[PDB]
Amino acid sequence: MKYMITSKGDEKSDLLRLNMIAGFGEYDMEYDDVEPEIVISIGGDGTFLSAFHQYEERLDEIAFIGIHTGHLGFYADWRPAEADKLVKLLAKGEYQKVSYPLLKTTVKYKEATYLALNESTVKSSGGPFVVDVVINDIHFERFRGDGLCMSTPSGTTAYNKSLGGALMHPSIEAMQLTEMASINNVYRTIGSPLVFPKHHVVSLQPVNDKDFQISVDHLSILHRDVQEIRYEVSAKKIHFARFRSFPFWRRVHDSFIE
Amino acid sequence: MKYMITSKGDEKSDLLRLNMIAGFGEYDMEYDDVEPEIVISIGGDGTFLSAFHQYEERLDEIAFIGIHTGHLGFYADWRPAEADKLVKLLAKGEYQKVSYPLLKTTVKYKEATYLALNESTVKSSGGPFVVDVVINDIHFERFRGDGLCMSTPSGTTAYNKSLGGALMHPSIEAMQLTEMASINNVYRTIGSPLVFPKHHVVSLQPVNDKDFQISVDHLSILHRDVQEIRYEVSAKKIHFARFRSFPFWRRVHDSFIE
Amino acid sequence: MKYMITSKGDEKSDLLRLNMIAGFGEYDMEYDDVEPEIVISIGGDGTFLSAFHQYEERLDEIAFIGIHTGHLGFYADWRPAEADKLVKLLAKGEYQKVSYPLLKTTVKYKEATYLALNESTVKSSGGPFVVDVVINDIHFERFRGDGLCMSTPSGTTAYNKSLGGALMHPSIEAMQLTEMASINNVYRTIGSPLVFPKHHVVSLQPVNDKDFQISVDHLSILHRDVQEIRYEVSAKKIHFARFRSFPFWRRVHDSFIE
Amino acid sequence: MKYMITSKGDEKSDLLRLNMIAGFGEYDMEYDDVEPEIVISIGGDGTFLSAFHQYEERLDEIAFIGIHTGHLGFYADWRPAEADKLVKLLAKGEYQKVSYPLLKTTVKYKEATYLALNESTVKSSGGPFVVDVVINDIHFERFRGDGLCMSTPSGTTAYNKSLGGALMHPSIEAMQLTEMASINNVYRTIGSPLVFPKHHVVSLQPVNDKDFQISVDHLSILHRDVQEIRYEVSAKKIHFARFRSFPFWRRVHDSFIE
Ligand SMILES: Nc1ncnc2c1ncn2[C@@H]1OC[C@@H](O)[C@H]1O
Ligand SMILES: Nc1ncnc2c1ncn2[C@@H]1OC[C@@H](O)[C@H]1O
Ligand SMILES: Nc1ncnc2c1ncn2[C@@H]1OC[C@@H](O)[C@H]1O
Ligand SMILES: Nc1ncnc2c1ncn2[C@@H]1OC[C@@H](O)[C@H]1O
Ligand SMILES: Nc1ncnc2c1ncn2[C@@H]1OC[C@@H](O)[C@H]1O
Ligand SMILES: Nc1ncnc2c1ncn2[C@@H]1OC[C@@H](O)[C@H]1O
Ligand SMILES: Nc1ncnc2c1ncn2[C@@H]1OC[C@@H](O)[C@H]1O
Ligand SMILES: Nc1ncnc2c1ncn2[C@@H]1OC[C@@H](O)[C@H]1O
Repeated sequence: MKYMITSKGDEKSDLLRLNMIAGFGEYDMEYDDVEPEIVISIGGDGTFLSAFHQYEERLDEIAFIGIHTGHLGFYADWRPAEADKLVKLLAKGEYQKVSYPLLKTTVKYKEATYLALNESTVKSSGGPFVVDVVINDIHFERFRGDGLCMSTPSGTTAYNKSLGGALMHPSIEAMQLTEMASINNVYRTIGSPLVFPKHHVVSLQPVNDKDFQISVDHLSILHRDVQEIRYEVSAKKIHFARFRSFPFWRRVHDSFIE
Repeated sequence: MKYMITSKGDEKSDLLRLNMIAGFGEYDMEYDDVEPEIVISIGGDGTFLSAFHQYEERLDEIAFIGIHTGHLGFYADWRPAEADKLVKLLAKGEYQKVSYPLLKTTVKYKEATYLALNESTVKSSGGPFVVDVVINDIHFERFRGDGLCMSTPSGTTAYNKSLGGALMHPSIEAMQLTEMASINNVYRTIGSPLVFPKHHVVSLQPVNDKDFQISVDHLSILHRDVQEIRYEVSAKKIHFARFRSFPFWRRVHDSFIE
Repeated sequence: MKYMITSKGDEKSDLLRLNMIAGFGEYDMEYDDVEPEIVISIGGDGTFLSAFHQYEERLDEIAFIGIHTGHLGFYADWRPAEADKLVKLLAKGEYQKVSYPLLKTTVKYKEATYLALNESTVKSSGGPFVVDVVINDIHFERFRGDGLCMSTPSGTTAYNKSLGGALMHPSIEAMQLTEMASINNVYRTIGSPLVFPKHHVVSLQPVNDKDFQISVDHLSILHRDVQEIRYEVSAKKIHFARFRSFPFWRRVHDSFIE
Repeated sequence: MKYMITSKGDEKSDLLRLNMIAGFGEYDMEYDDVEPEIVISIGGDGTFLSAFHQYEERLDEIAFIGIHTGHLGFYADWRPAEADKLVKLLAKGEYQKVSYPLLKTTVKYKEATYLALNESTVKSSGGPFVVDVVINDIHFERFRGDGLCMSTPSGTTAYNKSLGGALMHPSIEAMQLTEMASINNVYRTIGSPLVFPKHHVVSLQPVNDKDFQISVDHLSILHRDVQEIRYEVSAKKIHFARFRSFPFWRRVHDSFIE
């Protein structure tokens, strides 16, 4: 099977990458960074995010694996000490696949679409920032404040969490909208995070300023002459390789509790 | 078809009930409050909650309808002026059914099970209140504070909202756990609301005190010699009659925005 | 000087109490638990709270000292290992006094007044709980929800913190009001904690139910036939003995950060 | 007395400015926009903020007045219909002065100091944003997130409120620090807003990136090669003219409740 390995690029991560490549050489595995079937990321959740976006055009063809060389990650999630064990299992094909939902972002000026694994955010570009929030064609609120964040389920433990959003098991096909410092006095928003199912479309439309900072995961991205930003749960999913039981709620506990 | 009508019991609600009964008399509808197929509640969301619990042993056989004689409700949701129109549609059978998820609560001392339409909460009974929170058999956190709230999707606009939880579209089969004033210093909890899918079981277990106040919707309910409280999304659903499009997000907007 | 020592009553605390009494016997110090000039509390913040309320009728005459036999406390704040050192300093009189503000609570049915070192809270007694909040004679809000908390500055790190209140340096003569799960839809409150200076009077008045649970620190206290609860910063202060610099913000860091 | 009048610059505000100038012409009042003793601002709180910063070099010599031509403001606070009445009172000298605390911001690369009437904020410039928070020379926390906000008491109803801070009566000489989306997992902050008294110094120091967006009220202000940002309650105060009783808590009620 074709595989590739990305590294965060520190000594630890690079050496482990080389050891894994060497270990893969003892089996019928070929290093292909153009059309891999298996993408191994070595570092942290940030490195994994790069790996996802490196290979988002071939998501249906790829199984992802994350190895943390620092503290536990939500995507990266395997210990370096177990890397020798994963070489064998991967080469022997002794693994299932689990899929997490993704977020589709559409930006209309022409249209550009993006996939987020964690979230997409909209901000300005100079203070607030006024947008009309439209849900399935019906105007829901006029938001004034710092920005808005639309998160996938696995992204709920990242930015969404810091903004007060709910943590959502990634088996739920949904997206979550959170507010960043909304003004409430004109001027009224819901306050609460909102959780939308598949096929719901949330649209953001400008009121005065048309120039926004739009993020997708770690990428951002000042958008000029924007007419609309559209969110919905993607038809596409990211596939992980597993291996062993490491439940989402254990990862939450291990990351935030103890 | 067998139907019944509950009233909040003010002049407005009682008179409208009598008018509807009279209106139902012009069709082939019989008033049966023992085995109704249609349960109409006239008043507010509180009245609807009573109606649900009045008839929870026959949920699979019943379609519910809410009429608000005061301000808009989430369950009660039809205007009094449209009551004549619903008599006809109901009697002619020109309506579909929509189903919302429910919350199953199990209390072990023997076991007692309950269904919540909004939420179930656990409190003490004397300050805090220490419970071990166990998710699918694995200890997640030791909670110390005022209490905990487990909410259905349609319940997310009630108590759950006041506690900082996310608002969840009721097409999502999930439950949401929120904290009430948790101590964080011993003593660590997640803080964030947690959203669980079907088949996840959240268990609360006592640390010292075994005497809790346990609520299910408007009912509560000091429980003595408790060993465990178990939560999961129920296999059972409440069925509403509809009629016309009145989207959840419109009801949210209409209730909280304008 | 007359002194007394309260103990949390575990082996650790009792043995240290006896050792301190023995150590005080080597100086001109007499054990008087009726009219002490120095009150030493050995245990935690909870034990200190008992000590304060044991001796609140003689606050102007007493200097308090807290020794933690477990983890660091905000009032209790000295290590057991430094107990021998405090015996000498106390007996030699090598110490200044620092004063923290207190909260006066007045309950009118006749009137009863109380002093809080941490906070006073009002709850029901059966769900919510509706009160009119009146600030300096002008109606401010109708609160509906779980309850309200009025905190002193040193109390801001306790219940007030769990409810989302600001942490306030205890050199500021102020009180802070926080909400517990307020309904916002009728029904509107400020949401934000409110910080009042000396001479501001906040009054809570019943709307329907007149039977409340009223807490003062660890004491509570179901109040029957209540007409009004009044809050203001007390003219009275608690005096601590010091000794050495242990800044409030260090105690905050040491308790909540690392 | 020398006076000047700033206008938000819409038809309403300009016409009222001209009418007031004409009205002032009937008394011994001279229009001086260089060295006024009275600064009248006509528009909203935003216009008032401009007026304050226009004249911050002569704060000890000036009494400010705000007139709202739209909805009620916290600084602007008089109705247009009462403008004729204020002309007379001002010209007759039938008014007291009330003072609110200000925030001093010091930025060290050389030093630059600023006065804020509402708040000063620090952000990046590219995501987070890591700063060491030092309180009175002792390291308090390493903050990672979107930014930080330091607010005066009258500023607590603005940005500070949207970030979850407490509302503080402006008779209290204090400043309030709030967090914007802090990461908590490395990586720990207090969470709670912090309220500091006069003479406390809060310092922000860079960890990696030295290029910040620094705001003072409506001004911002990308700062290059920054070593430190220092906050403390200013020795200087803004003086308002009054006139009549319009209590802070009434303004809060009138702005946010009803
Ligand atoms: N899905 C996720 N859940 C929690 N933390 C995440 C995350 N993705 C990235 N991060 C963390 O965000 C800041 C970086 O330190 C990275 O580890
Ligand atoms: N203030 C903040 N708090 C938490 N996470 C943040 C954050 N800013 C960016 N991220 C995370 O860093 C990787 C992105 O996907 C986003 O989730
Ligand atoms: N699902 C729900 N969503 C929002 N509000 C609800 C609700 N159920 C009951 N209430 C309201 O809770 C307090 C009562 O006034 C009732 O209207
Ligand atoms: N403090 C509070 N805030 C909001 N809703 C509350 C509440 N206490 C009870 N309820 C709602 O009243 C009907 C119950 O189902 C619950 O949702
Ligand atoms: N002023 C205060 N600040 C922080 N924690 C406090 C406190 N008073 C009591 N406690 C803690 O509240 C629960 C107990 O564990 C006690 O230590
Ligand atoms: N839910 C809660 N969270 C934090 N502190 C609490 C609490 N309930 C009581 N206390 C504290 O315990 C001692 C009291 O003074 C109060 O501050
Ligand atoms: N001190 C304050 N309190 C409340 N709102 C304020 C304020 N200063 C400016 N604004 C409002 O912030 C956004 C603008 O609309 C302005 O009215
Ligand atoms: N997201 C936000 N929410 C509330 N107020 C804000 C805000 N951004 C800027 N301001 C206010 O606009 C005038 C500034 O002083 C600040 O208080």
